[PDB]
Amino acid sequence: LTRAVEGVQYIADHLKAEDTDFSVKEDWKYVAMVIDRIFLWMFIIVCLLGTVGLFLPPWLAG
Amino acid sequence: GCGLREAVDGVRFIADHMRSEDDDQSVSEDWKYVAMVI
Amino acid sequence: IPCVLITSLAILVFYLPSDCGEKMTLCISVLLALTVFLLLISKIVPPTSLDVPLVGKYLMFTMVLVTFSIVTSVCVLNVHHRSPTTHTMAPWVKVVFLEKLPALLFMQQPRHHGCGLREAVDGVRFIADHMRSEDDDQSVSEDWKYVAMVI
Amino acid sequence: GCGLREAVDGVRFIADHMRSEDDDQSVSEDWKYVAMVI
Amino acid sequence: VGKYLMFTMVLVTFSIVTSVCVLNVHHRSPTTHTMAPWVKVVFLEKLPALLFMQ
Ligand SMILES: CCCCCCCC
Repeated sequence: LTRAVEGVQYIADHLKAEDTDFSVKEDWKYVAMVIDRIFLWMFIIVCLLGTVGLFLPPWLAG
Repeated sequence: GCGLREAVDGVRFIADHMRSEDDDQSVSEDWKYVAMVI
Repeated sequence: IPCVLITSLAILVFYLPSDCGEKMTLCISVLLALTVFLLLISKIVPPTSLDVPLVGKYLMFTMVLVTFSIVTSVCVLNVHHRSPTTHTMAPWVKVVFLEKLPALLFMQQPRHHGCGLREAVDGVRFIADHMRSEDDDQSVSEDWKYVAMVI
Repeated sequence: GCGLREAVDGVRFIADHMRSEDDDQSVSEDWKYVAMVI
Repeated sequence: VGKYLMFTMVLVTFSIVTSVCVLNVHHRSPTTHTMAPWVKVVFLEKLPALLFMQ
């Protein structure tokens, strides 16, 4: 019947729209992940460099 | 016969249920947006 | 006795499930408590370097263990929240963590498992395919959770 | 025709999937109840 | 008072251990665990009755 086909079409369209929105949300999650990774690299570099260039002299004196 | 009407009724109920869920989600998102604005 | 009570909790982090969202609270609290008691002892004993107290050595060893546990818990949480839309499970990860290590640790992954008519058929097919893809994604997420549990 | 059979199979798959999901949810609720009792 | 505080501290440590175990039981599912029949028999039938859980 017309009601059945209309309902099935609406359900399919609703699922498609939800999928599209979920895709954009996953994109935002991936962007946050990338920002976190780049700052992980930077902070590891800074931490090691500082801990080797500011606690090296204490061994030189002691 | 009766099966066709029963199935049409079930499909109509499913569609109405999904419409109601969509409206509820929309209003919840409106409340979230108000919180962000404040 | 306070130190013994605090040390008894240093291992509970590895039994806490990753979904409860409270591993960091526990392990960080344990580390901070141990450090506080180490500082109190340091205030009680003389500041000499001829030897270390045994209790101080024990507290130091426990603190190092708990720092290691914090790093491991961060890694386990990272593994737990992985999905097919951000990571791909290497085949060796499967081979090892889902098959071999579980057997060694006695765990056993359970592994649970007129145009209107044509338009309706297309819509039903789309719904079925959509649910199939969702099921596959859920299965992979469950695999990532299981790998975290094994670690 | 072929489309009718494809739609029938899709509907059957959907029903079976939801049935399995209900079973899994039931087991999860059993575990939750056990924790509550303890 | 010191004795009472020490006793309560031991009890609270026990409660933390029990809370970790309870949380572990709560977050179980067929995808990763299987409920043994005796667990069903005890914790869903007998113990709930003794506690008036219903
Ligand atoms: C006619 C198929 C309807 C399926 C609805 C699924 C809702 C999660």
